[PDB]
Amino acid sequence: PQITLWKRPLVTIKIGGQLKEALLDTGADDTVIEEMSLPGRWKPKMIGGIGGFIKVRQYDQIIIEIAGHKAIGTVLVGPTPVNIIGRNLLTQIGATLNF
Amino acid sequence: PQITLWKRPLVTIKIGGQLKEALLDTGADDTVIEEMSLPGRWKPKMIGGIGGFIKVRQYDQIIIEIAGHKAIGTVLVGPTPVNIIGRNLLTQIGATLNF
Ligand SMILES: CCC[C@@]1(CCc2ccccc2)CC(O)=C([C@H](CC)c2cccc(NS(=O)(=O)c3ccc(C(F)(F)F)cn3)c2)C(=O)O1
Ligand SMILES: [Cl-]
Ligand SMILES: [Cl-]
Ligand SMILES: [Cl-]
Ligand code: NA
Repeated sequence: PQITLWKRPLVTIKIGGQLKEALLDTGADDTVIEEMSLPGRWKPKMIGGIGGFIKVRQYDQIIIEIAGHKAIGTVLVGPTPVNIIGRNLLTQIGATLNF
Repeated sequence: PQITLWKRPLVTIKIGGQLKEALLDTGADDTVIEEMSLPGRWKPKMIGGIGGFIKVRQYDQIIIEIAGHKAIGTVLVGPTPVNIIGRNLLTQIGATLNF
């Protein structure tokens, strides 16, 4: 689609068998999801943004469906105030900024 | 332009006659830039990001060039890891997210 930015660019995702709402965020290096269980191994990570840093769990090789488009990559899980799809997965669905 | 997301979407902005680098961030409602002098009065605001909330100074009706496009709108000044152009000015420059 072509998404205008008059409102927050929220889309439905599917991750870990669960349907969720998430924010498409061109400013985020990484994808970070509110607390949930994911299979496989993880390791701890600290990531920074406005407000400072949070500790998250880093799960690699996780498949997510974003607005109908399948991608795989690293997903971080931790106390983010909103689910965020960042550049590591936006590239895989061919997202661009256009003006 | 069409900007892909394999790297951070950094562009040149001009504010107050000074060139700066800023991040185009579709996950940001607002534009927040690092400490600098702006003209006029300011109002208080608190904004949230992934690490919690920060206090900023809100300046309205500020002239700012973004990647060669003119905008005139609200700029928040406060502690921020990078200068962020959010949706309030991305809409002024006609930006959309496409996939
Ligand atoms: C101005 C607030 C912006 C935002 C708002 C989130 C939000 C939305 C709705 C409701 C509540 C909150 C969105 C955003 O991109 C970030 C930052 C980047 C500026 C962010 C988001 C996601 C992950 C990170 N960490 S990171 O390691 O992937 C990373 C670190 C640094 C930068 C850098 F470019 F900003 F420097 C980009 N990415 C940061 C953030 O902290 O909050
Ligand atoms: Cl769960
Ligand atoms: Cl990845
Ligand atoms: Cl504005
Ligand atoms: Na894994």
